[PDB]
Amino acid sequence: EVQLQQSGPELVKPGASVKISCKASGYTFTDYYMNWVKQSHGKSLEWIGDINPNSGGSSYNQKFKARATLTVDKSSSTAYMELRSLTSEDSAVYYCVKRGDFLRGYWYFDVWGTGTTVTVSSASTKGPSVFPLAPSSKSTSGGTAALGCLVKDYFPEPVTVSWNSGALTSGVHTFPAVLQSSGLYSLSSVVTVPSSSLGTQTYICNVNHKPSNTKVDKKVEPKSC
Amino acid sequence: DIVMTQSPASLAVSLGQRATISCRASKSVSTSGYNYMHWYQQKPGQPPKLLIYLASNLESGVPVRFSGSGSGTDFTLNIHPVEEEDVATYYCQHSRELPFTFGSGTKLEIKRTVAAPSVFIFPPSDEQLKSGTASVVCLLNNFYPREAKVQWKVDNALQSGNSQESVTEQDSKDSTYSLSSTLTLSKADYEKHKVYACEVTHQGLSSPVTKSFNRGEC
Amino acid sequence: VTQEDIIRALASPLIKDGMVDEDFAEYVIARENRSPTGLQAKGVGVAIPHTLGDYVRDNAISVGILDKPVNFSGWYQSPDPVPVRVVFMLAGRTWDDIVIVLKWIKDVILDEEFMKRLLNMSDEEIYRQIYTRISKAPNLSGINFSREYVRHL
Ligand SMILES: *[C@@H]1O[C@H](CO)[C@@H](O[C@@H]2O[C@H](CO)[C@@H](O)[C@H](O)[C@H]2NC(C)=O)[C@H](O)[C@H]1NC(C)=O
Repeated sequence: EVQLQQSGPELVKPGASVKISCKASGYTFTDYYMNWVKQSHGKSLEWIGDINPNSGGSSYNQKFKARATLTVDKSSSTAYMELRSLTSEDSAVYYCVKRGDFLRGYWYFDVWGTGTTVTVSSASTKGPSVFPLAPSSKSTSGGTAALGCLVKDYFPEPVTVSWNSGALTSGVHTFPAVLQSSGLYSLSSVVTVPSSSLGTQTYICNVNHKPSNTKVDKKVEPKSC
Repeated sequence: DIVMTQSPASLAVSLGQRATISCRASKSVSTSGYNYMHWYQQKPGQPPKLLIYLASNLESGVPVRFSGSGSGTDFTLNIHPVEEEDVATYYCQHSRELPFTFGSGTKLEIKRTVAAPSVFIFPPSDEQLKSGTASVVCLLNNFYPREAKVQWKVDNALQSGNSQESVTEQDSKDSTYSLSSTLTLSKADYEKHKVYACEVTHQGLSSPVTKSFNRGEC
Repeated sequence: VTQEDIIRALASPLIKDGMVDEDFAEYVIARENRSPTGLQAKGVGVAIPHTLGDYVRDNAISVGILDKPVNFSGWYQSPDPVPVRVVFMLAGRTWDDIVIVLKWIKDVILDEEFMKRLLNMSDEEIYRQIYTRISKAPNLSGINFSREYVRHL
């Protein structure tokens, strides 16, 4: 299966530069052109440029030109994009996308990368605090109960929240982050489970804030009666 | 450059109805026997996926319920039966000339009958109290429509300005949303009062539903 | 058959296969009259008309054999036209693309016995020989060469 694994999130100070990696697998890497598309916070897509992995030749959008640099590494099948003189306008999500057509001039896109969130600000990175949303001691004697984790006061985006290392997926509702008045972000993630499992099944939320190297695992217990 | 005016900005269809997404190009992106036009689907929190290439061809794996048409400057993406998993944002893109440009995007949300929410309330974790702030969370689960009214009551006092709401995207299975209202207040101000209620008003409720707890009792 | 006939006849399969813009031959003719490409290949006459490459959708080569040689201007000064029997039309997106094939073609036109085969082979046998050599190259991934790009004139 064709896979475009991308680099991790980045926090960049204004005026500096960032370089994003994009590892490719599942196809002959040099056969297909590689592209990069930026999606702003308004979810509007803008094409940045293409690169021929075999020759290194790159073509760029005029708007981003003189700031974007497209390079590849033929040995490791990895595509690189470098954006210089960053400002707040460049704070967006950057995708590496594969061409799809071999040699036909179709120039569509078949596979988009995992995505890399780039936040540009002067603020320093701060990790979040994970607090359990304990299920109600009432709940229902045979019905459904609700529990979750509160992710509070972090910067910058994003944070990944999984339950039981990915085993629990049904009934999970990870809410979008909200910008708090303190300037920091805050997130709430919940999950609905049967009441007869609060003592038999262990529930753990796995929070990962890559920009601050914060990985926390918190067990969500019913509070002591 | 080429400006692509995608329409409509939002498209609300019922389950099994017809969804028609239009995309207009400011220049003819058709040259020779090649219609350089492509459609993508971006589900919430996911990278875009390829639906249609060359304005009519389905990508291997795309279900046959998606179709493409159009030539010259006006192109159309269609979904003959709209399914629950089809809630996403759809973008058009041209390969005629450089630079490639995309449409502003079309968000497809599917209509659904009224669904009342199941409400839950969570007292702040004692681990948070040591930090000096308390956060009370009220959860509204699996409801339609999206519009909901959540009011906070602290010892019968209606709060204001200390609550933030977050809403999930439409579920790919039940077509409902979920809402979380977070009441933020200091630990000192948290323990001056006892009763913490959450009054929810919705179309699916004949009367408002209130979920409350008393500080210290479990 | 002048240079413009030869160019437009060699660019025609490229435009039909959707690898260059509609007005592609007219661009390479414009650059042919600015920086011509007549090469007195040590034995035969060789010309390499190419272009910038923003209107090029994919790297491709179009080969044309001239039974009756046609005069092409050469960039090596010398207002003495070149009697050209082999034409190598090139279309590359970027400067990095064209430089790679240009050295590869330099090795093409310095191989007499290979080159001598081109003069007296059909459009099929020519494709089989250039394809096999493009395949053996470690570079040249991204250039397209199908059976419709060989034409005698
Ligand atoms: C290419 O151009 C050359 C130079 O003009 C032509 O050679 C001339 O041909 C005429 C007539 O045959 C002679 O009188 C001249 O002496 C030649 N000049 C030389 C040999 O320097 C040549 O015929 C042209 N070829 C074609 C195919 O048109």
